[PDB]
Amino acid sequence: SAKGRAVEIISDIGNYVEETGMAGFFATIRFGLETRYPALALNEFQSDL
RNA sequence: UUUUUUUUUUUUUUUUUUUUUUUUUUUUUUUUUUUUUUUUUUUUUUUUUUUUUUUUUUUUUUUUUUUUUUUUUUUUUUUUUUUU
Repeated sequence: SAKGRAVEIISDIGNYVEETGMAGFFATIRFGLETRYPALALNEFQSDL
């Protein structure tokens, strides 16, 4: 549907609001899991994976 | 969050050549001449029964062992702090 000025501002703010308070998990995903490093498969990370 | 750039400027008709000139009948050879019946051998002559052996004599029950003896709850950690 069409978005008014208030709704557009609210959605733009919610862009920042999303995934708040969970920086540890998403940082773990993005950095440790993605960006595949030869040090990942090291037999002390399999349970964490 | 965002901070640049993002019209155009040339060329682009044509000019040659492009009929033909030779040759292109024929001339040999092309019947036949030998040989072509037959003459040996071609029955048979040994051997060809048989002569051993062929029952049996051992052994053949059994003698062990065969319950059990431990251990077997628990004692950590486990929200969040950036940017966008």
